[PDB]
Amino acid sequence: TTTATRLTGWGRTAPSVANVLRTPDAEMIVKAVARVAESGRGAIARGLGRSYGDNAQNGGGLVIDMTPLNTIHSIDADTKLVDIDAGVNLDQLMKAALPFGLWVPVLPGTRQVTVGGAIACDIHGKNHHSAGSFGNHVRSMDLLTADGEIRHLTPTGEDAELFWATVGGNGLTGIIMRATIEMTPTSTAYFIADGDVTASLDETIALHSDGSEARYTYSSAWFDAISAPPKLGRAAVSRGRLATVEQLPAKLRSEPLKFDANKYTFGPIGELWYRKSGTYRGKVQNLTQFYHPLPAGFLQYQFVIPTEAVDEFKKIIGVIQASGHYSFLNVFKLFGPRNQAPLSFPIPGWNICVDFPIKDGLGKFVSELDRRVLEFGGRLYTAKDSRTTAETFHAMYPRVDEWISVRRKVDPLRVFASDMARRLELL
Ligand SMILES: Cc1cc2nc3c(=O)[nH]c(=O)nc-3n(C[C@H](O)[C@H](O)[C@H](O)COP(=O)(O)OP(=O)(O)OC[C@H]3O[C@@H](n4cnc5c(N)ncnc54)[C@H](O)[C@@H]3O)c2cc1C
Repeated sequence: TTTATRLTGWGRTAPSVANVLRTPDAEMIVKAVARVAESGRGAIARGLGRSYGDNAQNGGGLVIDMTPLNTIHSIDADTKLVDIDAGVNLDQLMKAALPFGLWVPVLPGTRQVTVGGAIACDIHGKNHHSAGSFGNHVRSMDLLTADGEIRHLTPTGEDAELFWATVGGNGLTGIIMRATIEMTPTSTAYFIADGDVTASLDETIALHSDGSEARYTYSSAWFDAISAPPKLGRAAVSRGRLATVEQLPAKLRSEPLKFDANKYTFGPIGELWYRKSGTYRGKVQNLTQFYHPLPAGFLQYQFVIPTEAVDEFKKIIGVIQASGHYSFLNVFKLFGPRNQAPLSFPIPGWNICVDFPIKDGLGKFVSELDRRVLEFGGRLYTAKDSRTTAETFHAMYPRVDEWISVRRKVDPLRVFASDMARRLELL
């Protein structure tokens, strides 16, 4: 039934060997949990393995691969509801949903993530400030718990506490077998985008707190983290909203829902070029153009700093560029309101993802960053993390004790466990 397998997160680091059950048979899954529950080092569900960290592996224990469980059960355009197996991925879901005029309500940077993964990490996207994160759009889920019973959870009424502990719970309340998502109605597969380019960090912040952000449903930015000030924190901002059919050019209006370095570069002329090409209004783009503006030895690092703490945010960015650690691929966004999940990552404030080449001193440098992020009231994302301490984590997520208490009810015997749970002491 199982197979000894060497697993790593997307970051290809911190490997552990587990026994991996891969089956499309939901009853065999129920029975494997029932088995582990009788006996140990517990079990954890795994999706497409896109989380960079250690949350979907379980050294010396059981790992259940959920991807073969990928049935879309129904889609209903009138209710906007979608009933799907947890192994369904968001790209699969997106293609199936389109002909109904339905848009996946939250999309992350890659569509190769399972619904179970999207819920357990409570994922966010370019529309977080207008739409929240993934958990906000789940109307029901079926959770396989430690007792081998399947519980039907909904965001309100009874069992809401377990529901909201599961969202962002990193698989640690049990296995999401199935869920109902409420989709976003759309009449097209396209975006209308405005683009803006700023010349400094001070400007980037300025553009994000002037009010204009309320005019867009989607917003994010490419961020210079390498240049010394003033150029530090300059950005290319891409903001927009889903087009309606009347906004499409003629050629595209018959099929509105279908998805299908020189010598000048670092000089004044390319400064003008980049500025010009990054500044546009009412441009219609497909998903790949708008949302997908696109390995081994890198360290992903993502944090959010509370909105008010803006001077502290500027401080952290300053620390980053003068560190001698250079990140070229940086994504910035202002998050909106948070949800009620205790371990949910997003909070209203300044969010950034960076990507550091693995190098001498980087490990000790990120620990120091951790300290700064913590002190500044912010947190890091478990999906992007493999090396922070339990002490740092628990301070970053003050409702962790609230969460752990919920987990102890539903898993007294510690049937569900992962590398991350042990490292972060969520066990
Ligand atoms: C290139 C890239 C870009 C990304 N961009 C973003 C982004 O913009 N925003 C964002 O929020 N994230 C982003 N991520 C992270 C990704 O969205 C999350 O890590 C997501 O959880 C990955 O889903 P997965 O199916 O691969 O799950 P895995 O990585 O396999 O698992 C992640 C967690 O979900 C749990 N889980 C999986 N299935 C189940 C289940 N059926 N029941 C219970 N628990 C389950 C696992 O136990 C594990 O704890 C990105 C990742 C990559 C590689």
